[PDB]
Amino acid sequence: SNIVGIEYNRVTNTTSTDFPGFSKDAENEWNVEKFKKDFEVNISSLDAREANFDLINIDTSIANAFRRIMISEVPSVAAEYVYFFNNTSVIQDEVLAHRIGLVPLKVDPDMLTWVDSNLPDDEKFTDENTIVLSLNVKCTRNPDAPKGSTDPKELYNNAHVYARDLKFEPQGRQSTTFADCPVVPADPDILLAKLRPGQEISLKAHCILGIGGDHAKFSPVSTASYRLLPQINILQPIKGESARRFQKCFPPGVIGIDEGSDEAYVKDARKDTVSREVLRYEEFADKVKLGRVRNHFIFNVESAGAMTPEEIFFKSVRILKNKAEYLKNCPITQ
Amino acid sequence: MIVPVRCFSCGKVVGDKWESYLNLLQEDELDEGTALSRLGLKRYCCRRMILTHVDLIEKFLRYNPLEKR
Amino acid sequence: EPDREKIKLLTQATSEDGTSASFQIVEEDHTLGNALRYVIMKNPDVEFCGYSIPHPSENLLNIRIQTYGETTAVDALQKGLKDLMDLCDVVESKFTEKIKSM
Amino acid sequence: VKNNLLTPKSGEPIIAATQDFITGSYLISHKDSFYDRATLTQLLSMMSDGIEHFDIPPPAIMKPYYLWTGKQVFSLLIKPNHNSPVVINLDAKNKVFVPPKSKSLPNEMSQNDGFVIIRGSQILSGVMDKSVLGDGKKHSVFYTIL
Amino acid sequence: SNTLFDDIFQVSEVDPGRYNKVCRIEAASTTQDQCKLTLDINVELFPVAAQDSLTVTIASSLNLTRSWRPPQAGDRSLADDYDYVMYGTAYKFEEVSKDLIAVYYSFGGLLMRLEGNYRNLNNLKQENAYLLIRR
Amino acid sequence: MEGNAQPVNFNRSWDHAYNITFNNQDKGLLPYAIMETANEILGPLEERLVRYDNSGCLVKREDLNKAEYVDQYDAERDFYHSLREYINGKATALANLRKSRGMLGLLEPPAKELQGIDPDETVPDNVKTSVSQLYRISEKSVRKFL
Ligand SMILES: [Zn+2]
Repeated sequence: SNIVGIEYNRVTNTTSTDFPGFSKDAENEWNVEKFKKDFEVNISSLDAREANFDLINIDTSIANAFRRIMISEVPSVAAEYVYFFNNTSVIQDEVLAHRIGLVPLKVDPDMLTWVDSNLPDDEKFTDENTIVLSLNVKCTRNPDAPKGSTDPKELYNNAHVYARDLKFEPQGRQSTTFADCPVVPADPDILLAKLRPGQEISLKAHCILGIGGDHAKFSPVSTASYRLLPQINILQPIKGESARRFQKCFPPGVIGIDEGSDEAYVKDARKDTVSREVLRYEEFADKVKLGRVRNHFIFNVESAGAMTPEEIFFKSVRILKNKAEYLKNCPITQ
Repeated sequence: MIVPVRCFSCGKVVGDKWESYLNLLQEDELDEGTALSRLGLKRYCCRRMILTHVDLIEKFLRYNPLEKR
Repeated sequence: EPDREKIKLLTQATSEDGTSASFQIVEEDHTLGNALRYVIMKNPDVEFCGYSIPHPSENLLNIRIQTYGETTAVDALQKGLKDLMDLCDVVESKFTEKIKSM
Repeated sequence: VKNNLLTPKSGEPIIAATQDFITGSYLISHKDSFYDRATLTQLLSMMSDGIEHFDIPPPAIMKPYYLWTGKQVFSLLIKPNHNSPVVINLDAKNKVFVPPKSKSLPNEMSQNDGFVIIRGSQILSGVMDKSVLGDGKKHSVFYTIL
Repeated sequence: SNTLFDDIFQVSEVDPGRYNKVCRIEAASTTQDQCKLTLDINVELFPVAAQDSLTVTIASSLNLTRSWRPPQAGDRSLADDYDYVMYGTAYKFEEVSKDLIAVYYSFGGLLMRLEGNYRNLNNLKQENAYLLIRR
Repeated sequence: MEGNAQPVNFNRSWDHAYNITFNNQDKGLLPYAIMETANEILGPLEERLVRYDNSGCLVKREDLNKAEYVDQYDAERDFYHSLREYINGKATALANLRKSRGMLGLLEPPAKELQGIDPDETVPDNVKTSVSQLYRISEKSVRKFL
């Protein structure tokens, strides 16, 4: 079977069993035509920052590879070096640099070139491989302030250094390439720092592109994950008040009661988060069986704002294909 | 001392929800459990980021050394 | 020009006739090892396909392929990589068709 | 470390399986642990870093599917291939031993796999626990191999 | 030809104790009064109920590199007309009384005790054997 | 030491010797043959341990077990006696089951005619194969165990 059964104390049938050698029939040999016929993609939602889509009739290894590549192998642009001029804040320089490196930047990674590490620092950063962001905030006491006010936004002028203060400074040909798509943070309301009068922040951040495995600030996804499609089988009819109890073991939109026969039936198993409450009660034993479809993945890819989640998934598929091609083209050394 | 920019577990940007959370509790008088849901924090790892946050920056800023106290 | 340091055949673990072999791959991890294991295991001539990361500190992957006498392990590895490319192409085509549809 | 696997206090092994290694071995050797060829091969590559050559034994179940028991996994762990010289025979009791229904029956016919029997290098009965893989007992697998 | 033993048994009890996939069944032989069987069976693949008749045979081979290779699909074997085939080793021949011996088989950890007169169990030779069970 | 305050564990060593010298084509040994092989192996080992008195001369056979003639070789003699007793127990079990199957139990050496043993009074297919199944101790097995 292909249904991961869910019991009250254990999870059964979790390993894929589609390969020759599993049975004497010697079936499930790799055929690209059968996979092309069986594989399906169903898009349920496609927003600017979130995509939800079902992959049907694909193996667990490939879906997990897609998830891992989206998390740690798809490049994105984040701040890497911070040069400080007169950081007078109570926030330390290391903490402020870390926070600036953690903001997401709305830069297409395809427009930047990878930075050669072995090159010296005098010629390491070019206009093709570095984006310079300037921050300059001074806090002054407000003269036209309310008499009895206590809000920091009225007693002071720049008491909150936000992410939108990271202005973009074009360098060289970036004045033309970045003309229609200026560099802005994806979340301009990020509270980078708080100030009081007499305090000043002035800094230049060099931003490069890297992969999420090196540092978590380069991951282009808020979260990239999948969950198998739940499956509830009502083996025997459940009628009457118990059916109402059978409705309370699940989220409200999962299982409904027919008006005519007054019996419970599954309405939307997608909403069914597996809390396995129904297995606690002895009255529903030998009446309900829970499982998950092993080859029905529901990907929910939430982007960090740099680029669209569908682009992230496409880049992950392309990265896996390029890894396979690179290993195929390499010679084998003894 | 200040709200983290990103949630530790997943990576969601929760640093921009602090001011809105404070406004929802102060102005709209919403409970803490509904203000978090109104800000898009569904996963509990993100909810504990600004539900457990102790804003020590305001207390530290009382002792500013470049301006009389 | 070719990368001679990427994939190696460990002679101390291979067989005389090439039926069983072990390959060491640099700068790879589970995200390719698991896919290669799944694809190569679908070959009817392969009886032992398994990968391992000997140490998390080393970015390394050892994959062992033992076959029957009909095909060598190198042919099994190449066929598995080609089939993985075909799988990725099919997934890419279906995904872009569904994005263009909606 | 190799030449000091036994404490001189009593001659018993002191370098052996510890916590989180006994539990995993017990869960592998548990009686309801059946593995197909893919899982078996993955586990065998997991214990050898993709180096050792493994001779796959015929499965314990053949007609519905081809399934290997985790006791066969541990038999391969003791003796990977025919070139390996490790052939150990032992009979031992586990920590929790419930005697069989009749006293005339031998110890291997006990409930909960109390008695472990290793003939050749195959594990024919019993589960692997602190009495067989751990320290403090002179009837353990590693002591017999040493 | 290769059938060392063949007999029809009636199952008297099933003990699923402390286990979820393997059950220890006890069966009595209908044809011979002396023969009894205690066998561990994967109940998920081969469901066994109480008071269910089933045919048990023990054979030396199912025929009509050193690692194990599956039989080719489409060949004819003794397993074609059976529902549950196991592979194991006989490791112990013991005596219970006069004219009554017990043979112990271990199919990779699943045990079988077969007790009967030594006239009927004369063909078991302490080697690898197949256990074929049919409902 | 591999036993409960003993230099060697007899049961595990016997099982190991039986398993590593297993051969279905090897003819079994009668109990007197097993005892003869054990005596041939163990004879010169306990015959070189001559017992001397405190003066420095040989001890008569009539007072070999007296307390005043205890030497430093009594541990080796006790070990050899225990080994012989274990082998004799195995031979006694074989002889007892041979007696139970309606045959002659040759625990003691036979007479000097040596014209063959159990040629025709013993049924070949019925009762030779049964005693061959239940106990088959070969010369290789007992020699390897010793
Ligand atoms: Zn989170």
